[PDB]
Amino acid sequence: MQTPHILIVEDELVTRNTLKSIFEAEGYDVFEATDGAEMHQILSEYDINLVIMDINLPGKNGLLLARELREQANVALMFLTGRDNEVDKILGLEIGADDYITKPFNPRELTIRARNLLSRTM
Amino acid sequence: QTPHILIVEDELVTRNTLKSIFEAEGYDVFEATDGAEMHQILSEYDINLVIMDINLPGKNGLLLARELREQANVALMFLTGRDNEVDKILGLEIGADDYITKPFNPRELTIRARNLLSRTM
Ligand code: BF4
Ligand code: BEF
Ligand code: BEF
Ligand code: BEF
Ligand SMILES: [Mg+2]
Ligand SMILES: [Mg+2]
Repeated sequence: MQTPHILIVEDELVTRNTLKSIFEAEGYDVFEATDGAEMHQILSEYDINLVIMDINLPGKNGLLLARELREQANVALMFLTGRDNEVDKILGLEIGADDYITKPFNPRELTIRARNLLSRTM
Repeated sequence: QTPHILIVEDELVTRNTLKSIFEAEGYDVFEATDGAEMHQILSEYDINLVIMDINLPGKNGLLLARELREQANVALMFLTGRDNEVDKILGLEIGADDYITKPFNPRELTIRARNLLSRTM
C-alpha cells in the first residue's frame, strides 16, 4: 500500500548511486545523506521507513549516529558497512540495528532483508 | 510476558547448546526435532520465536518454514550449517526474519533474537 522511503547514510558517491538504483529497482523512494547532519535533517523533514547506515563517515561514525537515532525513534535500521569484524557487528546489533550487512554484499540479500524488515515495521 | 522460543534442531549437542544459550537469556525453551513435533508445540503453546535448522529428519526446514509462513507471521530465524548463498537467499525469501550460519557467535544470536522479539512481541 504505502510507498517505502529509504534513507541511505553513505559517504561514497559510487556506493550511494549503486544503493539508490538497487532500491529504486524495488519501487522505493530513496533519500540520501552523506553524514549525520544531513541524516538528521532528512529524518526531521520526510517520512522514512528504513535507514541504511554506513559506519565510516565524515563527522560522527555510523554506530554513534545509530545510538542517537535509537534514543528518538524505533525506525527500521540496517548497517551496510565495510567494517567486517565481529566487534562492530555485535555493537551495531547491540545498539539496536535490526540487521548488519557487510560490503561487499549480495544485492538480493540486501533487498530481501529490507523487504522482510519493512513488512514487519510498516 | 517471558519469551517462548521453539528450537527445531535434530543434532542434540547443538540443540542442548541452544537451549542453554537461550535459558541464560531467561527465556522458556521448547524443543522439536521435526515438523510433526513443531506443529504440536505450536498448537499447544504460545511461541514467540522459532529457530529453524534446515537438515532435519523428514521435511527440511526451508519447507517447514514455508508451510509455517502460510499459517503464521511468528518471528523466525534459520540457524543452520547450510552456509551457502542459495539457501541463505531462499530462507530469507521464504520469509525468515534472519538467517544465521553455524558455527555461530552466541552473542550475535541472542542479540538478534532480542531485537526481533522487541519488534514482534
Ligand atoms: F510494500 Be512492502 F515493502 F511492504 F512489501
Ligand atoms: F564506510 Be562504511 F562503514 F563502509
Ligand atoms: F542441520 Be542444520 F541445517 F544445521
Ligand atoms: F514478515 Be511477515 F510479516 F511474516
Ligand atoms: Mg563510509
Ligand atoms: Mg540438522
